[PDB]
Amino acid sequence: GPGSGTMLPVFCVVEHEHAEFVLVRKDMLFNQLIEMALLSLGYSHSSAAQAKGLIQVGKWNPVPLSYVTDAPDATVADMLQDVYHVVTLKIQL
Amino acid sequence: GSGTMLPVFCVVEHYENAIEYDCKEEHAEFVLVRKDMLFNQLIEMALLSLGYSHSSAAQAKGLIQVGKWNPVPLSYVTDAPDATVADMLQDVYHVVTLKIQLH
Amino acid sequence: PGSGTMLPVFCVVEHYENAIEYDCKEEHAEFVLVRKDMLFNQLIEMALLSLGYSHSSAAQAKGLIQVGKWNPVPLSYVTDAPDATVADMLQDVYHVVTLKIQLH
Amino acid sequence: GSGTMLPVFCVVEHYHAEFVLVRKDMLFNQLIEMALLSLGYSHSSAAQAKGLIQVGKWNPVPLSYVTDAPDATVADMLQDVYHVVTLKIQL
Repeated sequence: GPGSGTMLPVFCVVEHEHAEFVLVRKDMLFNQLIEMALLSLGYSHSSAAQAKGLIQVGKWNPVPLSYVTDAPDATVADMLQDVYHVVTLKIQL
Repeated sequence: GSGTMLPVFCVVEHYENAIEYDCKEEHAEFVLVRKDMLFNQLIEMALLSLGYSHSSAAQAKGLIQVGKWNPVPLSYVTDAPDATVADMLQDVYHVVTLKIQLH
Repeated sequence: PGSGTMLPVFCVVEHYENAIEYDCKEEHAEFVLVRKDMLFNQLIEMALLSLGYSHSSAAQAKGLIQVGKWNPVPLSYVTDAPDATVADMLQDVYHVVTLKIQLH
Repeated sequence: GSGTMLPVFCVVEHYHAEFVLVRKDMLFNQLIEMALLSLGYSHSSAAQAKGLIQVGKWNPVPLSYVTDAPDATVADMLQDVYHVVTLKIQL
């Protein structure tokens, strides 16, 4: 079933607008998701590190990624395997 | 069309007192709710549909959960008092769990 | 429960509204809850019954199943397992499938 | 706007499936060729190529079962279901 591979698609909207799917490694830490998405788009290490990111399910209010889970070791797969197709990552440089 | 109803997966937790011990019971089931019902009344509608007394809702807490994310209060989902069930749940009903605790 | 005993199935029921004046091809779309452990080959009839249709029309109806916007296909194409349940076949996909039912 | 790409969970069968991004507005009848190129196969490989698409736990069905509309796009057919289907490509 989809997602059983190594990557998950995450829809990203980057403003500073540009909206686009990015493939992210499932086994990487969820708390690094914003940085990883931006690095995939060619943003510098320092630009990726300083961005503001909110995650949105469907039409719900976007929230900080820290609202999603308290576990420092949560992976992208842990949090997104079941919901990647309805989430939007809203990133502000 | 797309119908008048949307499915919502609900888990109702309530304590049942035996004699020498208590049980934290969990009853999980899908409920159909009207798309046009106000979202902030989801807890009341769910309980009614699951067969709970009207009075149980006035002693209930509820959190809504997407996938395996931390559950959050309904008020965290939207600031709009007039948001409907369809507004908030049409695109995500299959990944949400409504977790209700009866006191 | 843990997973519940019911599963939602989205149905679109087509029927001609008996009018002496003219033919109206009505489509009624609605979700219905059915037992997870019901046999998949019972789904059309039981979906109709659970939606409130009479036994007569639930018995003579013809069904197709549609993934997203794909061409609908007969239910026979879903599985060759004679004892497959509704849960077996639809647990993972009920939110993208439409049961297209044509009444007699 | 809504992105130009769509993820498709693809595998070329032999004897692991992975997501590939493909252009949404491209014809559905070009999907196999697009997926093949993204997976490291040549234009030539697409010539004889056939696809089976698997929905959840269902029997896989030939890609041809999906639509009889020559102008259907990848988005038309896959936007709503790319998270529950696997494209299996047969060379």
